[PDB]
Amino acid sequence: GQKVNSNGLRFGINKNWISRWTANSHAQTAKWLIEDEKIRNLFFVNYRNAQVSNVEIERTQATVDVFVYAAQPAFLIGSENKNIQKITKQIKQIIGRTTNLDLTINEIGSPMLSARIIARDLANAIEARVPLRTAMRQSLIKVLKAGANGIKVLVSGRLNGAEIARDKMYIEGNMPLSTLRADIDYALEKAQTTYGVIGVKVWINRGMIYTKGLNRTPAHILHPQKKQPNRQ
Amino acid sequence: ELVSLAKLGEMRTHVGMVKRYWNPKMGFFIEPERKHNNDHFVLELQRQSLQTAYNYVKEVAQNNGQILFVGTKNDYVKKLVNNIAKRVDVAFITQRWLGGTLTNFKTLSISINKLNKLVEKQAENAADLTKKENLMLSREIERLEKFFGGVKSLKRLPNLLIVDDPVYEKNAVAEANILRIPVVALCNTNTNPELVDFIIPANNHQPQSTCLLMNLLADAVAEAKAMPTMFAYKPDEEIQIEIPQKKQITSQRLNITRNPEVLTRE
Amino acid sequence: EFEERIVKLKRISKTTKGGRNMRFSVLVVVGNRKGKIGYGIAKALEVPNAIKKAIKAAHNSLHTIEIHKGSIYHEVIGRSGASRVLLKPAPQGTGIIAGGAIRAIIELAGYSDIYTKNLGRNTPINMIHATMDGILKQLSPRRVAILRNKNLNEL
RNA sequence: AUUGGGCGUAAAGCAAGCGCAGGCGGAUUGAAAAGUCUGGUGUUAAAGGCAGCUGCUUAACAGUUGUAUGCAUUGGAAAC
RNA sequence: GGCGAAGGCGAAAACUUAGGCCAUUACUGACGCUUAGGCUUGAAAGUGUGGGGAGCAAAUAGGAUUAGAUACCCUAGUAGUCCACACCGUAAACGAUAGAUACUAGCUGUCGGGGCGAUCCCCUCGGUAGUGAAGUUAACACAUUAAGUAUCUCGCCUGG
RNA sequence: GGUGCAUGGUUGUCGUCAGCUCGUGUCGUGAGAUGUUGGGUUAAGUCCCGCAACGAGCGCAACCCUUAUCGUUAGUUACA
RNA sequence: CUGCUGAUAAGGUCUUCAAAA
Ligand SMILES: [Mg+2]
Ligand SMILES: [Mg+2]
Ligand SMILES: [Mg+2]
Ligand SMILES: [Mg+2]
Ligand SMILES: [Mg+2]
Ligand SMILES: [Mg+2]
Ligand SMILES: [Mg+2]
Ligand SMILES: [Mg+2]
Ligand SMILES: [Mg+2]
Ligand SMILES: [Mg+2]
Ligand SMILES: [Mg+2]
Ligand SMILES: [Mg+2]
Ligand SMILES: [Mg+2]
Ligand SMILES: [Mg+2]
Ligand SMILES: [Mg+2]
Ligand SMILES: [Mg+2]
Ligand SMILES: [Mg+2]
Ligand SMILES: [Mg+2]
Ligand SMILES: [Mg+2]
Ligand SMILES: [Mg+2]
Ligand SMILES: [Mg+2]
Ligand SMILES: [Mg+2]
Ligand SMILES: [Mg+2]
Ligand SMILES: [Mg+2]
Repeated sequence: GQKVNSNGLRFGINKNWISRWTANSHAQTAKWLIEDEKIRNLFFVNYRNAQVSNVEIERTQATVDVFVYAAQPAFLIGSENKNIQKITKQIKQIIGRTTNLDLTINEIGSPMLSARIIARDLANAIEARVPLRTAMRQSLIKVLKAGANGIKVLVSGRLNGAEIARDKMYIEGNMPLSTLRADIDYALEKAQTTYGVIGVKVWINRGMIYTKGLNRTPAHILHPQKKQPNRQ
Repeated sequence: ELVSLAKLGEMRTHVGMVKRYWNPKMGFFIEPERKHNNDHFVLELQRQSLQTAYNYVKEVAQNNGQILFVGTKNDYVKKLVNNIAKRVDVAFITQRWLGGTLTNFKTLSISINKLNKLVEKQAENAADLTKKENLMLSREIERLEKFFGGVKSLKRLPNLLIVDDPVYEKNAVAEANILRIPVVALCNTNTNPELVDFIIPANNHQPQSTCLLMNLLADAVAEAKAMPTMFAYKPDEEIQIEIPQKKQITSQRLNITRNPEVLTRE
Repeated sequence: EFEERIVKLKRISKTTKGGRNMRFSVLVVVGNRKGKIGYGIAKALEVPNAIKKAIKAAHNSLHTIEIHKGSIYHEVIGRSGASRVLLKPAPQGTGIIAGGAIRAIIELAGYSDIYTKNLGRNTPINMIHATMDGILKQLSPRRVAILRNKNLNEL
């Protein structure tokens, strides 16, 4: 049957919030809730070739701070910091010139075990007419070789352009979805194929969190150094 | 020589089972029948087969082959195999023969590796075990020891099998035959001679005969690996043995009344 | 260089409590074209895993084949169930006169010139069983000499 | 399905018996030689088939040489 | 469990009568197996003539149930079921397996003759059953009473 | 605007019921079987014995929140 | 412990493929 969202079930217990701010009134709460959505959607739908794993937003009465974790931040940086100013102006237009922007790019360590970029690669391969069995097999084998626990990939839709929708699942390793202690990262993406839309959902297991607390700690960004700038 | 013919006669290693239960293909090892109701054997054939099996197991143990002793039969046979394992460090399976112990050796190798890792972890010890988890780990150790305590030593498929009764170990002899591994056995007039390679016409019901023959094979192994022997090349005063408790001994197969017609009729 | 070729790819299925479980079954013939050939039938949810398991089974079960002048020595009939396959020696030049499962088995075994005919059913697994039985029942002309105390196939 | 199939459950053992004609049939000896095997002879028209060669620009085609099968008679073989 | 080739045969007796098993130092000396055509028998129902008719019961009448009930249930009830003499000649007439002959592991019962002599049990020759390897089969299964290894003869089959 | 019978996403239902499978091995010509059935105990395919099966994954359970007793931290805008 | 208990319009998806990694 239907299952609750893996991220939503674990939020507020073993996962911190992607946007951390306290608005003044109900009128401002909607504007701030929509502007952050616009910024995140921008960073995800465009500038996709940089493998942006996640973007967090942190706002005060008047100051906006953006933390963009990316696997290949060279594409965000551009040639001698060219596209950086373009995305800065895009964000400033999105929120407002009256505020102070503190954009900060962060190179994410051990990218392979991140469901967002795994799903994005899956969707890109699907859209590029790559055969599905080979695509999922190579993604699963590279994810496992990255040194993580089980990964479950569900790819549904008009499969290979067929007129009857199917679904194909590959679980390889233990994926306890009912357990709350487990560190399960879940992402979902849409491959826009010439025959319609394909939905790819990737669950990845990254061990068990044996330290009680609302995170306040990096999650698989720490194995190598996670120090990139563009801030003040 | 190995043993004395009168000693075999006294240990009753020349008596099989009731004439009712016998495989006709084992007529070679039985002399022309007579008023005996328990299928007497031929002592010369007994000694010849025993000598051949002795020579082969001695050659294997000298050339550093790995032999496995399997008895999952009467408690006396279980204790006998345990004592033989104490005498010589051969692998043994006293509990039930697991399906695919040889042909599916990879999975049981995984299980015995897990057993060894758990054993060394418990020996290293930790305060985190507390009481409940320590008890659970101990119980797991007990189960994998009761069912893999004789197999933990080996790391590769054995080079020879020794079976107390091929009829009872039909699974073990089948695995040995499919994997093309030598298997020796103490056939007791009800066994299929084709499955066993080194047939030893013998008794299987007498706790003295089975002990004498099992200890003779163990003596071959122990001489090859160089300790003093136990029964082989020994006089009467050291070959003598006792009959376990719990006129003459009765090797008669009874309880036919527990063989009713299979449930049928409408 | 154990070449392999697919003989049959069936789509078998069972029925469960609602719906059907469908699995692909492959019949693979593996042969080195020098005297070693085996067959393996395997079932799996997907064709690649089915092929892998079938190749594993075929390599696990390999049989030794003896050839005389590139052909089969004497005419034989292999029986397996309701499938009967007749093999007949051929002179050098006719080539393989086999078609289907028999042809796959003969080419992967290494024979050059064989006359064949499927006299019974046309199910690939049973035809392969009959062909293997016919080739395995074959007698070399040295075993018969040893048995009858003749002089190494001399008159 | 003579070479070359089947009849318990898929098409197919008559409801059973007494049985003439037919088919098949224990062991050994002798004779003859109707079947069987083999040698000689006569014939089985020509064309056609297969093998070789020649001529048409090669072929298709034409021509040329060889090439069986059965019957009858006569002479032997005697295992069935 | 017994008998007969099959259908079939069970209160007691008499008369007439058919086949079979075991052992044969006896006799005939291949006289045998199968059998197209032919003849004989062949459950029950059914027919014809004459008897018989207690019980049961097709057809038939009524009461119920039912949407209806010409059926299942109940109360009555003729032919029939019974005998003699003549026909009919069909059955899931089944071991769904034609008959004859030779050979091929074993184990457990039971019935008859014969050998010993309390029963019981042992051996031999046969009948009838169960279990069971080789072997056969598409599988179920058959497996010395074969559906196994083979021969002979007859009958039969060729998609619905 | 049509097509939820071309789809992604989300949801109802069997049902919070206890099931659904896989790898290796073995049996069978094959679909397939074994494990998952058998005996005890549970809400549970929960666990333990048995067992040609040995293991594993999802599901079950626990980890999460709250109510029930108490200790400590703090005493205002509670108490006083 | 034997009441009663009848029916369900037609045609249909659904496996694309292992060549291979
Ligand atoms: Mg249901
Ligand atoms: Mg036919
Ligand atoms: Mg029929
Ligand atoms: Mg009949
Ligand atoms: Mg009939
Ligand atoms: Mg007669
Ligand atoms: Mg006659
Ligand atoms: Mg002519
Ligand atoms: Mg011409
Ligand atoms: Mg009548
Ligand atoms: Mg009326
Ligand atoms: Mg009714
Ligand atoms: Mg009445
Ligand atoms: Mg009338
Ligand atoms: Mg009829
Ligand atoms: Mg009858
Ligand atoms: Mg039987
Ligand atoms: Mg017609
Ligand atoms: Mg729908
Ligand atoms: Mg189940
Ligand atoms: Mg079982
Ligand atoms: Mg179990
Ligand atoms: Mg009613
Ligand atoms: Mg109607």
